[PDB]
Amino acid sequence: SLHIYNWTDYIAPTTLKDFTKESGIDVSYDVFDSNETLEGKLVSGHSGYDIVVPSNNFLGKQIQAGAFQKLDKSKLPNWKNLDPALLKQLEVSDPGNQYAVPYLWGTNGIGYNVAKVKEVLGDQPIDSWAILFEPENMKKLAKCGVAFMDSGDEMLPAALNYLGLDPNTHDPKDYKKAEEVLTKVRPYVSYFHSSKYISDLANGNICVAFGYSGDVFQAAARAEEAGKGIDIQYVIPKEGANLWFDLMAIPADAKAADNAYAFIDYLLRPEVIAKVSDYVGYANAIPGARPLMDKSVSDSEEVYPPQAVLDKLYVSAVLPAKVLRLQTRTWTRIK
Repeated sequence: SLHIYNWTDYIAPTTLKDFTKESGIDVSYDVFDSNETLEGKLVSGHSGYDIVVPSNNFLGKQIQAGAFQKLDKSKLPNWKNLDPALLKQLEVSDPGNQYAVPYLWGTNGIGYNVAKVKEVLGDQPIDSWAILFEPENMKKLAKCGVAFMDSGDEMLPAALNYLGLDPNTHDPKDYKKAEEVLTKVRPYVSYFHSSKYISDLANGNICVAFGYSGDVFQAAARAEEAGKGIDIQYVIPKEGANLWFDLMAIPADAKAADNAYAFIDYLLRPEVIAKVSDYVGYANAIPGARPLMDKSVSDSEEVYPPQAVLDKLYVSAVLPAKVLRLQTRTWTRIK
């Protein structure tokens, strides 16, 4: 048996069935919708999981905390399937990539109901964080429903970047500026939640959301399958946005490590990770998977962004505890 703690909506419907059928390893699969939730479960050091899937910045802090056991790469024959350039980018969080294996990666941005936003805002381009961070826009959108993430790590750096400030800043003066932006639009935010926004966008309960790329794409697909003419779109705003990577790691106290290795090695296979990306709308770190993927996914400049776009994006830094406390206190006052 194998216990996995992963993000919501982050796997294909038959990925687990296919693995179990091929390996004879059964899976207990639990989900969370925010890094803060996972971090909560790891802080104890007894979160009895064999695989967990933190983002790059959280992974860095958890490695410093000794949350994970070092990878025995001999039990990952498929490691050589990984993009070396991407592995190098993650070494900032995991020097020598000793603890974690890239899984999926993507951006945050704005997901929105085209018709409903046009109705409240007219025929203007939806291409700025201003849509969510200016009261002039939000006071109008409020009535049709708006979702923000339940996460300081997401919202504060986004607001900072919108203001032209360093999303990874250590400066309390900057955090107070970001706080002000967020507090001013809070009355218009329907709710803070990091997964509810998918079904809400799909069925029209909300018109706009702060969202992750693939999540928004899943919502748009559900909306098409619904057959009610709902058009959901994802936008990486002109001010740029977060570029993040999710990675699988094995808790230090894991009971079934060998089973964890089998699972991860299975996911490093091009045809397996292709099916996942095809379903969830997120890029993977396996160059061999591209030729096998749906062109609708691989040829999207929002799933796989070109250099002109990647240049506007910020990667979340592994921050000192002092700044993370600042971030937390600021978010609580807002939330």
